[PDB]
Amino acid sequence: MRECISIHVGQAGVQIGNACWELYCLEHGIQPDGQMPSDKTIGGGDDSFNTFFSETGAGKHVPRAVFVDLEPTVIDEVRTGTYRQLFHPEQLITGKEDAANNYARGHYTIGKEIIDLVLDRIRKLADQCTGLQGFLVFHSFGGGTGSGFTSLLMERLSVDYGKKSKLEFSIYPAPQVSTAVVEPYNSILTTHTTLEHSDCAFMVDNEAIYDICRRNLDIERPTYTNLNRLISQIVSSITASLRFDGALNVDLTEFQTNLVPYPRIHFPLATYAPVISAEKAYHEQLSVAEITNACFEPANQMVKCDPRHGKYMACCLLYRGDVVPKDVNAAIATIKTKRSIQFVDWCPTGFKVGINYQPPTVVPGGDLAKVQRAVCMLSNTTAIAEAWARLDHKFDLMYAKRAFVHWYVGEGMEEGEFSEAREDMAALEKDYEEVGV
Amino acid sequence: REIVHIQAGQCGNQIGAKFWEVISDEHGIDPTGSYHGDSDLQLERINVYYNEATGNKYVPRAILVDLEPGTMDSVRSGPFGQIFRPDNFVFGQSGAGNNWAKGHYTEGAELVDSVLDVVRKESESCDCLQGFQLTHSLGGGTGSGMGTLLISKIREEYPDRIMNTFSVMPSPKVSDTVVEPYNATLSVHQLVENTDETYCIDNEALYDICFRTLKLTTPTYGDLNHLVSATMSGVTTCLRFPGQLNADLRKLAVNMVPFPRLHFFMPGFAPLTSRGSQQYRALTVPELTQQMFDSKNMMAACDPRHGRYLTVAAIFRGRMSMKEVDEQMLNVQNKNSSYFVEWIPNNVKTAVCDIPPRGLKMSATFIGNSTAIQELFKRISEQFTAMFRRKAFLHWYTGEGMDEMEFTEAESNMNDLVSEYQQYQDA
Amino acid sequence: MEVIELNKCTSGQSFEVILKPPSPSLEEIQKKLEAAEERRKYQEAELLKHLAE
Amino acid sequence: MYTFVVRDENSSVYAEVSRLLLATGQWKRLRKDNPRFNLMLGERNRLPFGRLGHEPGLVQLVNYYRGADKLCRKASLVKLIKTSPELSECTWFPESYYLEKPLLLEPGHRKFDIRSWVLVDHLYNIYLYREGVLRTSSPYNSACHLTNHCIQKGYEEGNEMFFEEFNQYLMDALNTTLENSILLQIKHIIRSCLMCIEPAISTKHLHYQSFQLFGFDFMVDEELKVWLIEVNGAPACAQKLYAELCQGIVDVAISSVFPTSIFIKLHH
Ligand SMILES: Nc1nc2c(ncn2[C@@H]2O[C@H](COP(=O)(O)OP(=O)(O)OP(=O)(O)O)[C@@H](O)[C@H]2O)c(=O)[nH]1
Ligand SMILES: Nc1ncnc2c1ncn2[C@@H]1O[C@H](COP(=O)(O)OP(=O)(O)CP(=O)(O)O)[C@@H](O)[C@H]1O
Ligand SMILES: Nc1nc2c(ncn2[C@@H]2O[C@H](COP(=O)(O)OP(=O)(O)O)[C@@H](O)[C@H]2O)c(=O)[nH]1
Ligand SMILES: COc1ccc(N(C)c2nc(Cl)nc3sccc23)cc1
Ligand SMILES: [Ca+2]
Ligand SMILES: [Mg+2]
Ligand SMILES: [Mg+2]
Repeated sequence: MRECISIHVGQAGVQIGNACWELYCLEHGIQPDGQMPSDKTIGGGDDSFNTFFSETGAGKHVPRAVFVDLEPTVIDEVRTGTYRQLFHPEQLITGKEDAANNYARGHYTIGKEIIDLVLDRIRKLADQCTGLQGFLVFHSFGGGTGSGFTSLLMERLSVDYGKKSKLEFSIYPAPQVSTAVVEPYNSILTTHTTLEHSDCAFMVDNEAIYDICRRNLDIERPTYTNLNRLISQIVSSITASLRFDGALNVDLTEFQTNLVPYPRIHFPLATYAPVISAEKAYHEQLSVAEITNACFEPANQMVKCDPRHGKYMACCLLYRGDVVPKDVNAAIATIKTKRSIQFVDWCPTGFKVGINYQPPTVVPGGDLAKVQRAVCMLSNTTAIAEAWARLDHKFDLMYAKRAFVHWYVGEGMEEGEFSEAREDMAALEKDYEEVGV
Repeated sequence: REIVHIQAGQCGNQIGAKFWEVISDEHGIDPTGSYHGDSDLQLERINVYYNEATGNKYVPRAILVDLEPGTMDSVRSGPFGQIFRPDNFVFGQSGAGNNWAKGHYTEGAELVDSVLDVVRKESESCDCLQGFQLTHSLGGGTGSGMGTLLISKIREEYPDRIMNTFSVMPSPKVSDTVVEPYNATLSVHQLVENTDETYCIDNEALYDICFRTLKLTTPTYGDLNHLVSATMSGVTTCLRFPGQLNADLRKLAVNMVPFPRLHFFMPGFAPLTSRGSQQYRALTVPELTQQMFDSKNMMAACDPRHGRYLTVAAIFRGRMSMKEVDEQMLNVQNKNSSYFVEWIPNNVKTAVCDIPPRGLKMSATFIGNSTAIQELFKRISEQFTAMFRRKAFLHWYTGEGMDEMEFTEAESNMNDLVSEYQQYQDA
Repeated sequence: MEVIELNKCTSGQSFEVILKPPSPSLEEIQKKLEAAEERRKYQEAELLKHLAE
Repeated sequence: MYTFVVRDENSSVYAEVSRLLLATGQWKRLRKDNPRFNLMLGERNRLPFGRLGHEPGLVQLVNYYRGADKLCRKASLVKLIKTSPELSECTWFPESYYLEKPLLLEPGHRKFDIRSWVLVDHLYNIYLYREGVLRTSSPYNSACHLTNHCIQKGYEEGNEMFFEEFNQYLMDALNTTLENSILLQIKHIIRSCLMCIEPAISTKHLHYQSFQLFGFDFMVDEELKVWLIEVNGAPACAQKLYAELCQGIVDVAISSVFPTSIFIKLHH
């Protein structure tokens, strides 16, 4: 058993971190006080869930997590919330002045004042690990903290934990729910500076999560709570192999191996099915074939894009619930005839499959119906580069006039870091194009 | 994140007092500082504007300033006049005679340090000061001349805090003296350099609204200040209340100001109402949206169709469909896309708060950074040169030590501001 | 269509299906983080010196 | 009022379509780069499909099907026909990697090809415009071979025989009709080509929607037997038919999304 430390940065990362840890406790039978009646090894153990929870001598299961924000408002809700007793106070780190939606303020001015404190609180968790696997980092592209402090932290983690894997859960910016006009600036800046320090990054476009909540959950105007419960179901699908017994994606290195054959193209697309409203009184339960087919419909992807016009380098299917291999292969055979699934020539045309018999857990009172079977598909398709195209365009419109650059330069950043970050993104879009035509 | 409020001169103190009356009522503080409120949205962020005292008394973080005692006396006699901390009354005795030079260079200099001592005491007891908010007119002497002197010194001592102003622009239709264009031009030159955001509250626009829309045949400063306080309450909503967008002065500056000097905002409000007469049909969200963008609802007397919106911030107050608010705001931009610069994607952002202002079931407040604001500054530039070309009324200013050259720089800086706004109207 | 690598356990099983085969240092960080703080300090020194004028 | 932007200023077809849209008083043209459009008449190459359908509050539509280039480029088409099982390795495509006895109009002993305009709407209806055109060649000789309008550079005005005269000819000369002897084959060929790529290019569950106008070029042989030569993805019309076809493109493809018939619906 090797441990994983989760790091949640800024408002998005913290609030999404709370959703995930609430769900993790429900799936593992850990109550809000941290007690786990099913752990018969009191005070310790090298069970799978210990990848994410340490145990106290008093039988408490404590997340291997640190929450970090440059302002106290959001993490204060964790300090007073239903799962407050779960986290040691040292894991909840707060500043006084947030980043003001400004990457440069999070990375340079305010970031440099708190980085050393965060890395020591992190060192405190690493030191309780018998073998540290690496980190799961949750954050927005758009916030000043989520983008600016995260990239500063990712650089230091590479220095202080060179041999250790770093994975990302990144909230891509959408206007329906955005907070700032400069989110395109912060996205490119944080992507450029972080790209080399991240082994695998699961992007979630708030536009996709938002429409799924409107279309499938009948939520007229989804809030952050609606989005985060749906997002945390998906993150739980992605991390279930690290917390449960199995043979697929059992450590962080397997995520690179299985999903990222080429280092810079390391943003797998996540597609999730089925999403069913708790309000539907009568629901006809979906077969393996129906939920698997739904993994190829763009309306269920965490990022809207068209994989038919891209190429696959890797593809995994993560099922939870009443699923057996025969139905999956049957489902795949018929889906393969009817769909445009092109793999790059230097990769086998295949699907790595993982099945967990525990059907998805749903938050009591949430919007998600309990279902008999569900699947999360992780595919590395060049089609996701459409999201980079969208973002780089928005960046280009503002940067051509240098609109708002003075707020970044005023914090100590240099104008040339903008164009330098933009050039990296130009190289990235070019990489996806070579790999996909 | 504490805000420090400063109100200077006659206009500054009068609209300052109204602002504190109106938001106190919104937060459930009575004139004696006691909270008698219903909701807990009212106290969540109450420390942004109020200080805590024994007996759970809430005291405004406000400093009252004037070179003239008379108006501060009237404030102390006003409804909420006893809520202000008495040591925060800072006043002289000679007045400024509607003279920017007396406020900025001679009379105001005598008093400015005492004011800075009070500012310092308030700052030294803040967890994290966001910055400052000043209410003042630009057409008199104290708010205009001493107000801008205060801004210059506050910036020197707090160079990393946000400076925000509510600046009442002079109009010949509501005019105390002929030298208002002189005082306003000298001040605009200061504001361009030393504030991060200023709301252009135009007495011409407030007059036209009272006369044409509200049908008030002879508008008073009371009728003007009703509009100003509705605007001031609206635009600060996202600073005072918890919501999906928890805003502060720096986040407002960052998202509204693409280039440092272009930080002069057109405020808008709907529904427009006159004091005392309440109307009983609430507006529909489509009505709020259309009226709030209508030129007849702007407080800065500029036709928005004569320019482009760089950025827009809107806030809807009351119980209503956020879906309908989103669709209606999306509708106005898609139907009028030519009036929003294409080079700032998604430059319109909307917030919603459940508490409505007193007397309204639903309101919409509008904050525009439009290149049409240049019309305001040209108007003032024309009035200035009409007198300045004959050096008329200058002796009032040379008498205090000022040189003509200073007037030339200020006028030329304001003409530069106009050119810069014209630069982006076409891009 | 070939199935491979099948692993079963009491929690689930995993496996593979092939349809068709193929065909900076801590000091460098300290340097730039401090270069930025000097540009900030410099620009603030121009502000205060201009305000001193 | 709906809004549209124009990004290919060399399309005769959509120049006339812009003209028609404005004159309804219900469409306003935005600037090329304004993104707040309902409709994009897009550029012919590198059209930015990845930036469509992410405009909240806007239903977006575009006059091209991403992926239809496979049909519409010489070497892609042969690749598509040979490899797709729906079009076997197929009785109506000339072997690929000359048609030595074409049908020849009399008088003139001339050679020709038939262009058919086909409009595929966002719902993937296939609409064959009823007006075709033959391109004549002012005398065919083994050992006036390429019927291209420009190459031939005058029988029938501009070297174009429309379907009424051509049908009259088939009755007089050959004792048959344009419908029975050729058009069944053409409707079959069009239907097969577009049903083949429908899963690759359809926009039925997509965040943006597409329609597109195609030009199918056919060659009739001496047995009254039809062959597919080329599929053109950015075709132009004949001056006589511009008005009707462009008006049809608005009724079927544009007003249908943003609110007797000159098209034949090819049911599939
Ligand atoms: N899915 C999801 N996205 C969120 C959530 N909270 C914030 N975001 C996104 O994050 C973006 C802004 O970044 P934030 O994380 O909120 O800002 P921050 O990380 O706290 O950094 P600061 O600028 O200092 O506040 C917005 O565009 C939101 O779309 C959340 O709870 N769930
Ligand atoms: N296999 C074949 N047998 C007989 N004639 C043929 C033929 N292939 C082509 N042709 C004739 O020769 C011409 C060669 O021109 P080509 O087909 O390259 O033009 P095009 O169809 O690209 C022009 P446009 O795009 O304007 O329609 C054809 O238009 C047709 O008249
Ligand atoms: N809207 C409004 N404007 C005012 C009020 N009082 C003064 N003004 C304006 O302010 C200008 C006079 O400046 P004033 O503030 O009275 O001089 P000061 O005492 O030195 O600050 C005039 O042009 C008025 O239009 C008021 O109560 N409301
Ligand atoms: C151009 O995009 C913008 C404009 C403004 C903001 N912010 C920070 C606001 N701040 C305050 Cl105090 N009130 C309001 S009301 C709507 C926004 C808003 C955010 C993005
Ligand atoms: Ca154990
Ligand atoms: Mg935050
Ligand atoms: Mg006066």
